[PDB]
Amino acid sequence: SSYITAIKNSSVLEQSFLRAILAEFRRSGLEEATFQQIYSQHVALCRMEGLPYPTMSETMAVCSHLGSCRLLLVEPSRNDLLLRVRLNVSQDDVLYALKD
Amino acid sequence: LSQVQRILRERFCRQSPHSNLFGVQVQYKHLSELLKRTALHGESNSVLIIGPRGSGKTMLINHALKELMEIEEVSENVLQVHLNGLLQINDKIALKEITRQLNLENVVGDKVFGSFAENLSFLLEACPVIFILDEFDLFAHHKNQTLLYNLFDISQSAQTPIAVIGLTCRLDILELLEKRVKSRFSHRQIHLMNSFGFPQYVKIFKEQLSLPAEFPDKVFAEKWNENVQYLSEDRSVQEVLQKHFNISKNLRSLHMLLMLALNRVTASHPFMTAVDLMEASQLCSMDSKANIVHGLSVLEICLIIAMKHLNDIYEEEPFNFQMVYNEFQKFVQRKAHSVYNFEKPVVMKAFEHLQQLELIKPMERTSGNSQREYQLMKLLLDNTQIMNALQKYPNCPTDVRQWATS
Amino acid sequence: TSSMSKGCFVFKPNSKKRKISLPIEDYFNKGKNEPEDSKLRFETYQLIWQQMKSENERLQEELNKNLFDNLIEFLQKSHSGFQKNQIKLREIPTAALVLGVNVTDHDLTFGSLTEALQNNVTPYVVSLQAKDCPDMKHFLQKLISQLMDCCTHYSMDSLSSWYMTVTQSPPVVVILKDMESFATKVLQDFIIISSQHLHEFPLILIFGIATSPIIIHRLLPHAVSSLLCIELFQSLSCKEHLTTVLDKLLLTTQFPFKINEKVLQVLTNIFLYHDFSVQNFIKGLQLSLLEHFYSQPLSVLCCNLPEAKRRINFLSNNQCENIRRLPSFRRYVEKQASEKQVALLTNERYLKEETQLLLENLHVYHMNYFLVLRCLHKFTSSLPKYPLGRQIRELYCTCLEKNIWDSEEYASVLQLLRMLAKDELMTILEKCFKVFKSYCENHLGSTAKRIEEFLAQFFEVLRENVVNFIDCLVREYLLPPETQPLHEVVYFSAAHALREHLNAAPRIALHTALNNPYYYLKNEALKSNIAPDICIAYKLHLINLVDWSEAFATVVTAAEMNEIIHARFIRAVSELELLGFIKPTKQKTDHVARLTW
Amino acid sequence: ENVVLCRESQVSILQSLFGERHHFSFPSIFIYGHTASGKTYVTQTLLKTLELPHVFVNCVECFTLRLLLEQILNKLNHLSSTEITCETFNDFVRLFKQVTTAENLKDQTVYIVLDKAEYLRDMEANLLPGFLRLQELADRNVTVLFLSEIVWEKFRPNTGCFEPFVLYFPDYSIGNLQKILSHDHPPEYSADFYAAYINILLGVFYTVCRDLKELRHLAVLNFPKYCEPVVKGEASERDTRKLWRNIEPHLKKAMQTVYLREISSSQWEKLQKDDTDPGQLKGLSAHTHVELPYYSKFILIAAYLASYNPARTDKRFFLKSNHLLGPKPFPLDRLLAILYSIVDSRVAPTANIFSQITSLVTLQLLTLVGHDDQLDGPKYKCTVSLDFIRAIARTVNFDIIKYLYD
Amino acid sequence: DQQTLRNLLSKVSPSFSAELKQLNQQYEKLFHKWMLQLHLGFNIVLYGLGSKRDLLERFRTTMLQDSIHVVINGFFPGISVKSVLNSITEEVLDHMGTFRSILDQLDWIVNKFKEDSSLELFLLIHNLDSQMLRGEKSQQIIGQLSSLHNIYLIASIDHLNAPLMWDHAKQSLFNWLWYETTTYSPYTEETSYENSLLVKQSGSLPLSSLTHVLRSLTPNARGIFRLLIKYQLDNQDNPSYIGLSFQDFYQQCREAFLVNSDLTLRAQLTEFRDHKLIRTKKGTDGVEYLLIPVDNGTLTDFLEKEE
Ligand SMILES: Nc1ncnc2c1ncn2[C@@H]1O[C@H](COP(=O)(O)OP(=O)(O)OP(=O)(O)O)[C@@H](O)[C@H]1O
Ligand SMILES: Nc1ncnc2c1ncn2[C@@H]1O[C@H](COP(=O)(O)OP(=O)(O)OP(=O)(O)O)[C@@H](O)[C@H]1O
Ligand SMILES: [Mg+2]
Ligand SMILES: [Mg+2]
Repeated sequence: SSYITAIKNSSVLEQSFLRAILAEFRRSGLEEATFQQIYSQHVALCRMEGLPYPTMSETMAVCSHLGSCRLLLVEPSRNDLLLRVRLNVSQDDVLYALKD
Repeated sequence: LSQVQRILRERFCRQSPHSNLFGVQVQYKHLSELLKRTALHGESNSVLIIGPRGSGKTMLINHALKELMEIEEVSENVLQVHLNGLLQINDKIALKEITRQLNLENVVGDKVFGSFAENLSFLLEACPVIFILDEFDLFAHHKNQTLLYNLFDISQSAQTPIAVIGLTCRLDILELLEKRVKSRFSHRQIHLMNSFGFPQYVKIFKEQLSLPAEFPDKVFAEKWNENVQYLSEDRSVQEVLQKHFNISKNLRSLHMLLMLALNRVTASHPFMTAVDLMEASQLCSMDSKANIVHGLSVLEICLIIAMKHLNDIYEEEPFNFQMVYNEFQKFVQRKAHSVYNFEKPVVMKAFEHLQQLELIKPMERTSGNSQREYQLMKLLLDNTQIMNALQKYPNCPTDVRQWATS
Repeated sequence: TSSMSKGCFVFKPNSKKRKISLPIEDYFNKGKNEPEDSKLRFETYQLIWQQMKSENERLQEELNKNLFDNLIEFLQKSHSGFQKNQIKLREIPTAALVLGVNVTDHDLTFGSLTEALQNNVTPYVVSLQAKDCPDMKHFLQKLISQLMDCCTHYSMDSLSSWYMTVTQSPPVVVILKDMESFATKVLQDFIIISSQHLHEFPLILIFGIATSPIIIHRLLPHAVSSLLCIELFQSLSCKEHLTTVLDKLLLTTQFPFKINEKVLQVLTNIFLYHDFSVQNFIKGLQLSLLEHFYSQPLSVLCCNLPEAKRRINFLSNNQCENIRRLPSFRRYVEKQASEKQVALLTNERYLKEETQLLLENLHVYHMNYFLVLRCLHKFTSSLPKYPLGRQIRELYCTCLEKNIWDSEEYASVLQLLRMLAKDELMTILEKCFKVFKSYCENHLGSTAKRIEEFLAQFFEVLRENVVNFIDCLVREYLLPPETQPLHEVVYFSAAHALREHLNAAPRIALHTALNNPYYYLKNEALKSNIAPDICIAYKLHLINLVDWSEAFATVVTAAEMNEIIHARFIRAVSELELLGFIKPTKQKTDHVARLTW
Repeated sequence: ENVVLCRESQVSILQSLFGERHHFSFPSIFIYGHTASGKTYVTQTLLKTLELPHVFVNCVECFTLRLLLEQILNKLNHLSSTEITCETFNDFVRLFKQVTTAENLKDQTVYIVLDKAEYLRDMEANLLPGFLRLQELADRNVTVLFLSEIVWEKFRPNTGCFEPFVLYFPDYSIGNLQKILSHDHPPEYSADFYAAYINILLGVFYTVCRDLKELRHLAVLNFPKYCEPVVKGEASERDTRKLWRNIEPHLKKAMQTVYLREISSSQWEKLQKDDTDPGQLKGLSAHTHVELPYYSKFILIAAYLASYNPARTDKRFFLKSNHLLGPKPFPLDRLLAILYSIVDSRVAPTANIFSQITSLVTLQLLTLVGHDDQLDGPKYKCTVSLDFIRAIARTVNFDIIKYLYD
Repeated sequence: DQQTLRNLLSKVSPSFSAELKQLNQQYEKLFHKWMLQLHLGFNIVLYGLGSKRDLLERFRTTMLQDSIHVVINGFFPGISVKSVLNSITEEVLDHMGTFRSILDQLDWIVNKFKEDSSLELFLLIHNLDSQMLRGEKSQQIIGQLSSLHNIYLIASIDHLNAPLMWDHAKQSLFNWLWYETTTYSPYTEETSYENSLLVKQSGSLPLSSLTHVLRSLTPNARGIFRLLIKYQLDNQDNPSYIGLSFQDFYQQCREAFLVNSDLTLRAQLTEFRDHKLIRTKKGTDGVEYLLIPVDNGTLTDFLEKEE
């Protein structure tokens, strides 16, 4: 499908962002998240991977890039650190696309 | 030199055409086949190009329509109509533009046509026509998608050859369209995804930062090209290109970085250097909220440390001015004596300034229902941003900093 | 006609071209007593009411002059900066006009202010209100409408274009009448837009503030409150306007109509306790005037004394016997001599002379009463402890209800007055002697040359003499008006009807009607089960609806296959929700007792 | 006349990106900065100095889309050289291409500065992506500048946009503030004297204020008081310590009154002129006493007891976790029960009493929550402080503090 | 019982008939006083226990005959101050046009009464305290009307908390004189019987009942319904192609942050089936409607009034 190959041809930090979303959803057991918990997991994943420390205005750029397409639908950017982030595609599809 | 600046500034600032295409040959072969199919024969077609922002969808249609226009006995008979979502928001304005670009504003006269399709039928009856619909999803949010339905219905049914190309950056573009217009839509999708690795990114770097072969000052041109070869093979240039590659694989950001590094070049300093790309990468990677919190007064920083303790103790619970003022009072007694011992109105003025910058947000939005105090608000700074900003806060009194650690 | 599935029925007298309507006089006379009397009383009413209205509107113009002098001084000071000025970051001059709590009389207070400005500072003064400016577009639309009236996507540049068209020098003055009610957004946007372009559009704002000036802080933030140069102003007090209008309407002898003590208590209570609105007092006086000239036929004699006696001279027989059966005249003949008893009743020509004599006696009683009242107020205000009252109207009420020296209150003011300093007494008799100066045509000139003699003396024996002088004066001339014959011609005493028309209590009426149906239905309906259905249901609920239904069924069957009693329960419960007693909840079929009384 | 100080790097970067007239610059630059950092001043002086055709538009004045477009197009038609009207964005683009083709404006970068641009995100949705892509849509060598106090990420539309170059105008430190405030020295007195005055003023007011305009205004106001010792002759130019000891207590009084705008500037300069000391003027504050009717007073001090006291305790106080959280809403029946309880005399439920209950709300002394079922209207709140109610209760001889809490 | 069955059982007669027959001519005596106080600049409000409709209608028959008078039904569910402005503007005055706003039409009619005094209008309101005329904007428009000298107004209030409607600014406009008329007639006209415990409910919901059921509900639920109200509004313009779909509704309501899961939307559409709000025509071969049966004009007038 379009969404799976779109996830596969995306950059490194967008894929790490989608992994933060998956792990945070596993922690929460819910389909929505405040952006704060996603960023707090994304910092830990960037530390584990070896990537440098991501600033808030880069993570917001990545999140708004994913929300500009429909891999993810989020609230207007007006509200910050207070967004509701939900996946638009199924979690198993995300794991299939990122496993490669 | 001035001419090098002029050519490369038209390459970077304006999105002016350059000759080569990076990894989009198959997609262009499909697109050019369908445009020559529409123009040469009488077949009517529809295409829905899908790709992220800055991935050259307009590059593909401009170069394809240019080579289509180059073909003999096509140029005299083919008419184009460029319509855009951000300009035309309602279908009557779209109708006005379709009359105006076809140069039939004199022909159409004062007659008011009974139905939209009758107006389009009169327009097209006075020779193929091509309809480039930029921002297709903005057309999709019309009242009942009337223009899209009429365009797809005329392309399917009428004899008059028509190509309807649409451009979107949404992967749910075939879920917004209502059930009749999907049925009228032939499902031809050309996906222009950025499928290129890091050595290909470095190749695009060196291809885009090089002069053309019709440049007059040839002797300067070859040494400029050898300089950009050495720059592309440099280590630190590779490091900043890797840092930009990890964020996105979009060529627009690369053209912004190259424009900044190009703009540093002056008459005295005539060749690019690794430090131009390093400093131009430093300019792009700034953190905005740290720059704002650097600008604050000392008292507003004391208020922010009080808010951070409030969110630390009573976790995920909103606050008003009275709790933050009480915690600040515990500060002005507990650490120091007769220093920072301000009255309530100046503290309220600082808190209202913090609200002006939108570093705090009113949780419930009403119309004058609440007074200035007792109004529940939330902090829009994470704890680690506050620690990083206090870390390099110019001359932050050891007292406030020691409060902040504990 | 009025019952159809639509909500507007308009009846016109069309196809019948007789549009002549009844003159208002025809509505005044609904009876057959005396129509010429009932048409002349309506002219007398209109005359007296126009006089009181004109006197009040002149008085309010006179009172607030002092505030306008300072305010015109401030607006003459402020515009000198524009005369020098090249904005140089000049602020917008504003005046916070702290008005009172009352809202009704403010429409007078601004209007005179408007005229004052149009005479002195500017010819361009416009007033805006919060009710008709919801957003910036409507705000600027009405701004450029009133500015163009004083002399299409309107913008501030279009205002400056009009200004440079008309001037080719004075400021423009915007009065915000109701500061409390404005939206916050239009105030901040108007201040920020106007502040940038004031160097070609001079702007002076007056804020009409009902409460304390802290409201300026509440609506306007500190980033916007620093763009104004603010100066505070305080207006009249409501109490002072009340005492002034009472002194110039009731206590003056110029107007023939008066009001009783209980009517005055009602109008003073609905002011002091509920709202400090003098315009409601003027409404109450107009209503008392209308009921007094509508009820009493012989109130045609309530005029100025020349017209009063020429109206006495020509009367009908029925008006003469109405005079003959007045209770004040009926007790007057009883204390009169035995020959004069038959002399008054048998002959109408003797009666026409006697009523003229009695009315002239009543008028000079009023003149003496009010003059001695002002002098007693001078003694009352001079004393520190303020026993009878602080003001003129409290003293007038307490003397009007009963004799002061009959009450034991007056011994206290005597004993406080008797021990006093010489200089204080010199000031007191100076004040009293300029009261005797103040009212000409005195019938107490002997007291005027007496108080000239005691002032000319200027110890404790003559202090006792002057205190006994005012003591004999206050026994002599202040008496309640009920002890004067023919007093019901110029007095109105209907307290309860006035109280019901002005200050109603529509909850007490419903509660009394439901708890006691016997007051309005005197057919033996209650002493401490036979009632209208609404009463029957109302008594029972004071709450599940089926138990209430069977209780109502039991009661009404005790009162007498019946399906109708359940239908009566449906109607009764439905019409109880229209009066606000039943509210549907979810715990039971229903459970609510929101009346709670 | 027009000097820019401590902004050398920032004006260098703008002059670099503008480049030459024939060259094409960025379609949009987004300048953001903390308050009083010289955004408007530096940009206006730079644009006026280089003699570039440019338009300055404030978005606060243009609360309508038509007003904004009309203002831009009319100012450009005056720069070219009666009245042109444009309702929609498309008509703006057509007429913009029409006015741009004048001989003076064919080949030069035309700037459209948009100051206070955070009010562009509350207007029509197509306006802000339309302006960011104006060089792409119109193709007329146009550059737009957005000046704002708000960081860029808040502006981002949901569907994305042509991302601009984000620039940061940094704050002034203590040295930059001192060498911008002392620059306009008074001609009568010594420059070092005025510099020491700026040194003590910045020494007092740095903690609560880092705004250039407010500090410049406070330096203007307090300067005749500073030089009164040298005028009286008790101290000289070089007796710095005596002057600082004189003005050091007065600066605190100027911080607590003028800085909060309690006492206006004219009354303040009158106080220094006529030698009347400050502290004898009440100011706009401390006038918190309003003369109210008797029943409205008791309604107000009954609604304050209804709002700020729990319903569970209502039995104990009247029939026989703090104030910090705020006012709790109450129903109207509680207001009538408390009102009937506290008043010693009999109260009848007349029309005037309900008119008073619905009047306090209009006078912003009370406030209804819900805004639903106005006739029933049970919900109400109390918006006044402890001191106002305590004063009113003292007037009618009622002990409010016994009833508030144990 | 039924509301129609309530209409059929009208057999009952009042017990105290002769006793209540003297309470009508007693109030009929005061008619000349009421008319005179109308001409002198006062207005009359009637407060009582029974229905004042018959008294006001007798007042129309006896006195206000040779005048251009207007009768207004507050008790009618489909009434608004916009309608009374139209009724003043189009037939009483000979204007035939459309006005931009209610305030712009109110200022036109106010100005029309300013330049001419030959017009006199009598404006009766049978209930001034009904739900449609409860708004502060509504009473502000009526207060702007009644304060002129060429127009007169008699109104009656029934609710126990009617004095909350008027404050000191608004009761300055109305020169009220409060007259008690405590007749004992039953509320046969003003009791609609709709949303009562009579189980029978007739036709589409009136706007008052639609608002009353919709206010005591989750704000997210008000949004979810507004979506279909606005959709059905833009779809109903021709009878062709009418009908929403449930997967399409899940798409539209997931785009917005209203519903989290499909089971939540199913639970929501059953809650709308509970109050007879939604008509589920799912399983229809053409399209799975999920439409609303409420009239379209009522839906527009609800959405404009909702906030
Ligand atoms: N694969 C590619 N081949 C050639 N040029 C490219 C490619 N990808 C990006 N570019 C360059 O990057 C820019 C892409 O932006 P362009 O205006 O062509 O379309 P776009 O921005 O994707 O369209 P939209 O604005 O609708 O997103 C152009 O300057 C183009 O020259
Ligand atoms: N270097 C300087 N030299 C002299 N004056 C300066 C300097 N910098 C700023 N100013 C003053 O600052 C004012 C302009 O400040 P500006 O409006 O740019 O602040 P701002 O941050 O835009 O404010 P806001 O927060 O209202 O947007 C001018 O009046 C100017 O006199
Ligand atoms: Mg494009
Ligand atoms: Mg500025």
